[PDB]
Amino acid sequence: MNKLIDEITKSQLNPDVPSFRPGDTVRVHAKVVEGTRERIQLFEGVVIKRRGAGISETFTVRKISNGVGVERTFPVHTPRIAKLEVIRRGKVRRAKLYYLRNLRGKAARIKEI
Amino acid sequence: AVPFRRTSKAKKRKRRTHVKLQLPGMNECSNCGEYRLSHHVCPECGQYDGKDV
Amino acid sequence: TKGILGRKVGMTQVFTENGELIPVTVIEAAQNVVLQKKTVETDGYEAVQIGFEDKRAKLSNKPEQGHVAKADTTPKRFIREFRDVNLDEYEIGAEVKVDVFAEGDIIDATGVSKGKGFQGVIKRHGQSRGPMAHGSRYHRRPGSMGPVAPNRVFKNKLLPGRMGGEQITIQNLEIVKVDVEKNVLLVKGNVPGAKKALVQIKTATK
Amino acid sequence: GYRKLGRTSSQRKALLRDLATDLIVHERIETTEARAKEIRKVVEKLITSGKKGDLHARRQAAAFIRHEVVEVVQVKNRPVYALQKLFDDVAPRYAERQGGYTRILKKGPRRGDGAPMVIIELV
Amino acid sequence: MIQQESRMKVADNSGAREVLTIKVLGGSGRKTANIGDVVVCTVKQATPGGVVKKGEVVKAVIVRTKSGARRQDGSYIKFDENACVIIRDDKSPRGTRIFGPVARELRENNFMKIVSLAPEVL
RNA sequence: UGGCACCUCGAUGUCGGCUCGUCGCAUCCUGGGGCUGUAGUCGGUCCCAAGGGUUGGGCUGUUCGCCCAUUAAAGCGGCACGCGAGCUGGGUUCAGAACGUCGUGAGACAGUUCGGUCCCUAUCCGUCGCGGGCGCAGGAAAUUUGAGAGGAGCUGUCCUUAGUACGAGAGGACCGGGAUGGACACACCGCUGGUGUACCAGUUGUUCCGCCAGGAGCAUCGCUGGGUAGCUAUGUGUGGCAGGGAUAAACGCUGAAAGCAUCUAAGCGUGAAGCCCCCCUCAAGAUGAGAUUUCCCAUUUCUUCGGAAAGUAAGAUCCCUGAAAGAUGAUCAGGUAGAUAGGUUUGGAGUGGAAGUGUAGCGAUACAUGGAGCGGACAAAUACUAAUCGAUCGAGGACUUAACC
Ligand SMILES: [Mg+2]
Ligand SMILES: [Mg+2]
Ligand SMILES: [Mg+2]
Ligand SMILES: [Mg+2]
Ligand SMILES: [Mg+2]
Ligand SMILES: [Mg+2]
Ligand SMILES: [Mg+2]
Ligand SMILES: [Mg+2]
Ligand SMILES: [Mg+2]
Ligand SMILES: [Mg+2]
Ligand SMILES: [Mg+2]
Ligand SMILES: [Mg+2]
Ligand SMILES: [Mg+2]
Ligand SMILES: [Mg+2]
Ligand SMILES: [Mg+2]
Ligand SMILES: [Mg+2]
Ligand SMILES: [Mg+2]
Ligand SMILES: [Mg+2]
Ligand SMILES: [Mg+2]
Ligand SMILES: [Mg+2]
Ligand SMILES: [Mg+2]
Ligand SMILES: [Mg+2]
Ligand SMILES: [Mg+2]
Ligand SMILES: [Mg+2]
Ligand SMILES: [Mg+2]
Ligand SMILES: [Mg+2]
Ligand SMILES: [Mg+2]
Ligand SMILES: [Mg+2]
Ligand SMILES: [Mg+2]
Ligand SMILES: [Mg+2]
Ligand SMILES: [Mg+2]
Ligand SMILES: [Mg+2]
Ligand SMILES: [Mg+2]
Ligand SMILES: [Mg+2]
Ligand SMILES: [Zn+2]
Repeated sequence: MNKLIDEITKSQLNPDVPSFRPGDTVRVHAKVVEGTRERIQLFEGVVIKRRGAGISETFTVRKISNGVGVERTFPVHTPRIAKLEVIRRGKVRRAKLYYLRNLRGKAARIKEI
Repeated sequence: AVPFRRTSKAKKRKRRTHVKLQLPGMNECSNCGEYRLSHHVCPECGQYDGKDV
Repeated sequence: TKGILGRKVGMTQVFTENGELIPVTVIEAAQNVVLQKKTVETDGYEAVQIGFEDKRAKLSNKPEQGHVAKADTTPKRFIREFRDVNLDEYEIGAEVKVDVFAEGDIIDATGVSKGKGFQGVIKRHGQSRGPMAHGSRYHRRPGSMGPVAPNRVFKNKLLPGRMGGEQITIQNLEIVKVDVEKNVLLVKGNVPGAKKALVQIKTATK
Repeated sequence: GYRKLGRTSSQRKALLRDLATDLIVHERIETTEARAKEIRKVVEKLITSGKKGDLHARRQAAAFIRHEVVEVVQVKNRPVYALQKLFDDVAPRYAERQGGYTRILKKGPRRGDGAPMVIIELV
Repeated sequence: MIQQESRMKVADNSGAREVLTIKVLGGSGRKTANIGDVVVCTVKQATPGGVVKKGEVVKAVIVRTKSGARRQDGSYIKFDENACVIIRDDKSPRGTRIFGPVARELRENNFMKIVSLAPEVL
């Protein structure tokens, strides 16, 4: 923690992000930049973790597609997220939900507040 | 792991040139009038910083 | 070819215009002034002497107060020299601001490494261990010291000692952002030293 | 980075609890140098907890004070314990004082092993 | 991170069902391959009647890994098992269908047919 | 492979591996060149070159070898077949037992098979780091030159030039430009991860705090789920980029000896990953002890001149608070001319919704007060506590000559 770092980096923080905590479903409108193309693809899943402070904060979203589970990590304040929505608000008793990595369907389901 | 040759007197004393011990860092208490260690409570008048403890 | 002295503050990251994310290190370089100018006909070489950070009237003795009073300004804390620099600039007593660098320049960072104490040979020189099982009794030892013939052991036989604390420079290091009014300087990468270490920034030799 | 005192984690915590309670009761004890330099912080944090004066703070402090009798008063004989003294006598003394409830005074080496002894008191 | 003696599932329609890696191509002392790298490998378990038989030495590309890759923009992707696709001398798969998601790094290595055949390219 | 029997039988430990290497050139790769049965691609042989490189496995105690899969390449040798007061003992080479064979027999076979105690606190030199003393013709504080010496010199693939030059076709370029890797090295913790025994939470048994509630001790930190600062790689940033001088092999110009010719005799020009430079680090004990800027000045007494001691100046240290440093010294930040350490008040990471009370439920339990409570090492203010008081060391600058002070 340093105050000079905070003053330098305060400009690039994103004020348009909503409030979410680990354990609820989100939808990420990530941008996919090709060589000369711009497209937006959707990634939807439950957030597993959220760590760090300041501009260097990241969160992780988990999704099961075609049987194989996929985890994709994003910086919180990246300009490559067009929009981030909070779909559900799950109920959890942990800050890191790593136990979901060893659970298949119908046992990884999360309640709703 | 065992001495090849015994050590002479000159070499023994040369090694022992650094095995002395230093002089204490003391001066005289203003109230006592005799010697005491700096930053320590003098044991004669039982005072530090001009105040008894 | 221009240079300043600086104080390493920390390390963070910034987003570029293209959206990519890069790590940067923050260096603040306030209060540094030009003190002396060495010429070929007086000293035998050309250099500029820069004093970086000022300190109290106490902690500074009479000789160095006289040296700084040969110019203006109060006594400083760090003083270094820069060679291979133009002397037509740098009027005596004039301050040097971070604006001497522009975004996209290439610099060389010099400093003193972090200190590690008495360190072994697996860590200091990156050697390899022996087996940890199969009845072995040889884990983290230096090795053999050479042939029987010389009746001695050669030089540059690497052995345990004091590891860190040496001077290190890294080259071709890019500069990202310059902010004049905060007297800071953002450099992409990392530079040798702990926090609050003196860092010497100069234009890349190559 | 605090300080290991030549003893394991469970042993170290037991030592710190003993010296902290001995300083509350007697208010003037004589120990070695590093040992006193370490108990200084825990005693001062404990006195801050007493300054708060809450029930939650009382439970926090009770999870550290050793349960021993300071002295007995004729209210009917009713002993007073160390926590009662901490929350009724020691804490109100420094209500107007923010920090630094202890001082360290140096003595000189011990005879048996040359340890540098000091005297630490709460004033 | 996959080096010699690692076993990893195959994710195509050829006869193979499990594959043990033999060598990592592309250097002298190279000891680790990741997504988009070709490896020489042998077929340990195969399905009956397939085109690729048990005990065969083939080379194949790595499609998904337990520890994935990071992009230039600072994001990461990680899967839940190691998979593989058996390829020809050129970069064309021997099978006809591909199962499961596929990393996006195959586009930059010009594995176009595999990416096209994949159900989902992440 | 042998011959001899000169040192060692009052002991010179003997095979393969492991760790660490270092030299030679009779060069495996990369660099330069001559000849070619050199059309091109791919090659062969020789000359100059030792600067860096020169794999991972199956079988065997194996060196060696055969095989699988790669690579620019998977060089040959010396150093007590380098290296056991550095490691392992699978093999050789003790005592047990068994097979084949030999012997009447005890036993034997460098035929085979199973099992079989590897001791030592480093004195001197040597090697790697760290201090004290004196020297450098006054005493000090900083900044430096560089004689010398170490470090690093590795290399692939793809695109374009161009289907161009070449060639009947088949096939298919040198030179040049761009992109991106393998192995290695240095630094660092913003990112991905590891640890994190004075951080947060769940939980089993039993004992304790008089009881409930709330907590504490022991059980590997009792176990389990996370994790701050520091330390880290498998993580990130960067490097071997472009070049200069003189040359080796070789190719030439001008040119006589020898009216021609001739690369040589006098004289010039090209020419290598090699030599000396460029790049990084150490470096004035470099007794040849160097240089620049600044500070203190010329005191008092004893002497046979020579010289001696004794208060000091600039300055430093003893002592004390420490960490960005550290085995101990040392180095750095400070000592009231104060933010050096602890405390206190605000914060941050991390954990995850404290105690008390209330409501719902017969009960386990759930909800609210409330992103609550706790919060080692991280940040900022604050003199509240400890750096109080003192003491010690430390210069008056030899002689000769020259310009001239
Ligand atoms: Mg958080
Ligand atoms: Mg310096
Ligand atoms: Mg062991
Ligand atoms: Mg010799
Ligand atoms: Mg315990
Ligand atoms: Mg004879
Ligand atoms: Mg003998
Ligand atoms: Mg040769
Ligand atoms: Mg040739
Ligand atoms: Mg070589
Ligand atoms: Mg096997
Ligand atoms: Mg040998
Ligand atoms: Mg021999
Ligand atoms: Mg020999
Ligand atoms: Mg030996
Ligand atoms: Mg030993
Ligand atoms: Mg018989
Ligand atoms: Mg046995
Ligand atoms: Mg010295
Ligand atoms: Mg030199
Ligand atoms: Mg063709
Ligand atoms: Mg980290
Ligand atoms: Mg109870
Ligand atoms: Mg008990
Ligand atoms: Mg744990
Ligand atoms: Mg268990
Ligand atoms: Mg070069
Ligand atoms: Mg030349
Ligand atoms: Mg000098
Ligand atoms: Mg600190
Ligand atoms: Mg000081
Ligand atoms: Mg403080
Ligand atoms: Mg609650
Ligand atoms: Mg009820
Ligand atoms: Zn006294």
